[PDB]
Amino acid sequence: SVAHGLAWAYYIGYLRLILPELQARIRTYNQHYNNLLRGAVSQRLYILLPLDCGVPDNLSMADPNIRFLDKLPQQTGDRAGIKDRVYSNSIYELLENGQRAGTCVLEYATPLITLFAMSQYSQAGFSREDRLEQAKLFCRTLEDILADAPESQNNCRLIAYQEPADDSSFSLSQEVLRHLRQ
Amino acid sequence: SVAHGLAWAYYIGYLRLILPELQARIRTYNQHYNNLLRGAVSQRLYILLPLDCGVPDNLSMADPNIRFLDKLPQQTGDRAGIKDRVYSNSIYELLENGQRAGTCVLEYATPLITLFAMSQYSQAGFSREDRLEQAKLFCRTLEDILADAPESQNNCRLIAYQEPADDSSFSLSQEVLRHLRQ
Ligand SMILES: Cc1ccc2c(=O)c3cccc(CC(=O)O)c3oc2c1C
Ligand SMILES: Cc1ccc2c(=O)c3cccc(CC(=O)O)c3oc2c1C
Repeated sequence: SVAHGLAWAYYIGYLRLILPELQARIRTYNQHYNNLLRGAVSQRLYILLPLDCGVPDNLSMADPNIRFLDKLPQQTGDRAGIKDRVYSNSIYELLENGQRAGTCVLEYATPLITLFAMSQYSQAGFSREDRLEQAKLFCRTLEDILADAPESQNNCRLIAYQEPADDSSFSLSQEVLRHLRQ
Repeated sequence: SVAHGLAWAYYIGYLRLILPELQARIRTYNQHYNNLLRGAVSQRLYILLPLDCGVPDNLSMADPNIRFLDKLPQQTGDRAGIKDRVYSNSIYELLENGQRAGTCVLEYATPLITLFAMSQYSQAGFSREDRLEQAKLFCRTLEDILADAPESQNNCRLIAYQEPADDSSFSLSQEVLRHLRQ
């Protein structure tokens, strides 16, 4: 199953590399730049999983109530496949009624980019119906991996959502805040 | 299947992003740094695909005849999923009979790390046998993707090989040299 393999890949090649040092990076950020931020960023990593697999090039553009505010201090890879590689993470502002309502580290789950591209490419042999099914199966698989993984205990949060195609009322901002507020 | 999704993820999440600008970066390096080099590093990215899925932490240690030379001046991602990740690429010299026989930018295919880890974890439900099967499938699928891909025409070489299991009449540098020699 492609989702099975992608979920494992996203854990083995990203999450288990980034999550162990995340809180420290955040705790650190909250010290050096507390006077600049005048706030605290939350300590979990929030992973957006849109099941329609639409991943915009700039999160800061997908909802106008989500603005980029800063990057986290960098981490350098000292491990197979990422030796001397530089990872950063972005911090975002969440707006409600034009005002900051929360601050968090936010990103889209990259394998969704792959699911979407496989549905667009002939050579992948992968239909739109294949895509939504595999996206749900990806999210369930990743949940199971995380629920029992040494690195992902209490520092990661999966935000899965399906855009009702009927209206444009849906708010990514509100969705994130729903999870945020606890 | 796992390998099929992984080859696509690897193309979509890495190769399509690093290949287009690779050839410019190597020509830049060839021209700017000709005094040091007294040679030309070759123009393609060479991708080690050990079928046993053994990826070391340190490439340079794998073979006494593969030696670190330099880093390629970097490239910062400017697309969906990769704003400001900094990729590091290394140039290596290949020795034959104690003498420099070639110079190329070399790395291991990261999804092999995932196939290996999947065969270690019981939750992934993946046997050692599945692993070899998927490794071959991964290489063949990646081949077919690259053959048709516009952004990866004449700038990429897959080096797939099988180490004799325990005895070690294997030279990684000979494997790389054999491909490089065209
Ligand atoms: C831009 C992009 C697109 C797709 C993937 C991906 O499918 C994928 C699947 C498994 C693991 C990774 C690694 C990562 O997210 O850094 C992946 O990265 C991708 C990236 C970085
Ligand atoms: C350390 C490590 C391990 C496994 C993968 C991976 O399976 C994988 C699968 C698809 C795409 C990527 C992205 C990349 O190679 O940068 C992947 O990256 C991995 C990395 C970076």
